Amino acid sequence: VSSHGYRRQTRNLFSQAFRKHGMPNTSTYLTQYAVGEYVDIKVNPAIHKGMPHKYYHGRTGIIKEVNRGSVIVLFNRILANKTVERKVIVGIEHIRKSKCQDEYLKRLEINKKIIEEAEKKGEVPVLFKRQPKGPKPAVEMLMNNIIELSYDKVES
Amino acid sequence: ENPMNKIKIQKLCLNICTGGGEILNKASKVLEQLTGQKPRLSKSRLTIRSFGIRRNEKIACHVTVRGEKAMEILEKGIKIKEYELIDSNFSTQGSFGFGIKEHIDMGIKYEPDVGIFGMNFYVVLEKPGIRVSKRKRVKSRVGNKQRVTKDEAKNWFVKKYEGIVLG
Amino acid sequence: DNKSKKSYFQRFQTKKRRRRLCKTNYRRRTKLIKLDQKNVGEDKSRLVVRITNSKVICQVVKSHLGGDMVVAQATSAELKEFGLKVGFTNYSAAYATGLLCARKILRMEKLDNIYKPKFCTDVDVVEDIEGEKNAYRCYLDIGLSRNSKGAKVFAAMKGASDGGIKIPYSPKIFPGYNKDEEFDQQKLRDRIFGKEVANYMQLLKKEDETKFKKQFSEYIKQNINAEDLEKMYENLFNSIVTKEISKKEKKDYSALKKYKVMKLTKEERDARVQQKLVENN
RNA sequence: AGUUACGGCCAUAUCUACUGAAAAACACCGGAUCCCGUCCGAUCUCCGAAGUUAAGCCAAUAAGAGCCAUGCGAGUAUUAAGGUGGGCGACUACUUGAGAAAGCGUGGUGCUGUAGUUU
RNA sequence: AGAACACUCGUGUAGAGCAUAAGGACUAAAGAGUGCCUGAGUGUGAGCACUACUGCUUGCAUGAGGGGAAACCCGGGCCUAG
Repeated sequence: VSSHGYRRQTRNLFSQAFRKHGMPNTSTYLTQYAVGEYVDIKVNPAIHKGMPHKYYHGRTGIIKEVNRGSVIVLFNRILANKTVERKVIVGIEHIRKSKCQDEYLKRLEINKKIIEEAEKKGEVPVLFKRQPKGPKPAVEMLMNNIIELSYDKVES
Repeated sequence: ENPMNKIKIQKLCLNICTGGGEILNKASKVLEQLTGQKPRLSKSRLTIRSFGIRRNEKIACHVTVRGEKAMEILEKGIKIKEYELIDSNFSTQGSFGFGIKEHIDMGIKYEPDVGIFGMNFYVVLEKPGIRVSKRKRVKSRVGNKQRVTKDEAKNWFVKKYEGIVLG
Repeated sequence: DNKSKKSYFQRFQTKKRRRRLCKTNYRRRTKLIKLDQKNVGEDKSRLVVRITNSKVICQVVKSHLGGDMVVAQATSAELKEFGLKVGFTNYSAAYATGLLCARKILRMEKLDNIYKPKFCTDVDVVEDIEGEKNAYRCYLDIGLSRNSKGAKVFAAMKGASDGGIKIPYSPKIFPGYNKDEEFDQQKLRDRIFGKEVANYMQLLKKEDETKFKKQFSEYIKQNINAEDLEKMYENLFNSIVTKEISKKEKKDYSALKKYKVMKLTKEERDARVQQKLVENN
């Protein structure tokens, strides 16, 4: 039978990668955080204070409050077939800034131009949506340089 | 000839081993006379019943001399060994060693309660620049140009004291 | 044993570059620089003091992501502008360099007229004048050098304080400290204005005039005597506070690129090997 | 264009042999009176310039070891969905999709930020 | 003075140690020494582990508090049990 301590089953998780042992780099400590940013959790096994519980490893959430050397992040979780919000305390050594909003922020920068012109000249924005890839395109071909294919390889 | 690139003594190491009680005090007083220093007592690494040694028990005393004082002692000792050494006594590193059985040959008066002890002499030779391997900031390994080799150590001995190195 | 098998090399992890070079302590650096997440707009300045065989360097540095930025700099070798002839790594030259460094800063920030100099007459920390702008703030970075009573790094630090910058310090480190008694500041003043060396010069002339010439040749060439030092140092300090050194000019030393060696091409490397086989057979 | 002080990413930067280097630096170097610390002025701390490019730091060289990239291995190994497909089983063919690794070949061998100094 | 006594020089990515299972962590240290101290303080909040008890993480205020030149750290034991 299995046990139920705070760091159960973390032999693979919570171990350093090959040729990457030691303390964190300066960039870790010089990064500034703000309320409302999206942030991503990855535990550093060498630091023993401010570690989250291993369920949260590799998950992304939103910063709710900022303190001297730690952050409070909001998560959601299913328990007993219902949704529950959870507020997780994490030290700054175990977090990295998330990339999940990157494309959306670029798209907002384009929208922000159009939405002004749409008051002056038009009435409503064109709004620049994405579209999924359509059907295969048409082609005009010169028809020299033909290559033949054959079952010449007998494959003993 | 090229200055720098010339051999010197960097250290002479002296040790007496006498496992037991008041013997170590009696011994220490000898080292305290031969050189103007207070020697360092050393302790047993293992426990060995046959030799009469418990672990962490004091068993020996040593002192390390440098500079002018080193020259006097070495000359005083090589005389006792009559300027005769064997090709066994030299290392691949530019160092050499010998032993003496009777401390009174170094000249001190007997005092029958103190006793008779032997002593080990070990000598380390050098050329300038060795500091590069010992300083705190920018510490680095020395060049092969600036080591002392087995042949050079023999040549220096022959030249300096006119001794004879037997095969 | 170790270095005899390939696996030793295949599994090895290198230290960071400035650690291999024995120039930086990362455990110390991180404690010194790490950001406080609530004090937004705080921008801590390190005072970096380093001592070479030739000179003393003071730099004021701010640590930013991507690389440290130098705000200002001063070097004991520049004191030759104000007539310093001798002892560029002396305890006095340490103090003087810290003084110079401070003034250059407070001029850029325009605090210079508010926070006046104060030549070594107390051991208190610099205090914010009411109704005016706050003092410029810094912390001391001594690197790999040891802290002990009367180390030259602390001389430069007192220089900066006397110059008007706010550094927190404890008097435990200065000469003239006593374990359970008031501070004897005349001993400190004595060293700043060079008494320690005068007292050595005076001794040697009674002991051994040969050794004196060997030990102090450079001083002799300037006709300086043990008696002259206080006047020398008082003038030096005043001049630092009073004057300003001329700006540096920029020049293209570009043409010295002639001296740079260039690596062999592939074509050459191959022919060279070919010839080596043929020379051997 | 190098160097030097403080750095960023942490081997294209490591490890082993050899060889070069104008200027200014960087060093080795000469002492212990003081402050400071040792069994020991070796290390650490202080006060110095008589020497020296021998060393370190920097740079080149090597059908070098190791690291980094790419091509091939290879539509190969394994695998999602499907049928009144096959086989006593062990397991395996086909249809619509996703898709490796080791080895071995070929090329590389640090790049950059702020300030200071040197034709 | 021996297989195995003390002292040295060169190599040495851990082949050692870290009181007590097993795993993880650690190299100018968290290991081995040396100095000083009793923070193994005092009030009162918010949370994490399926969360009552329990264990841990973290906020603000105070001490004629500690260690350190200082930045920093400390309301038990390197982390996961007693």
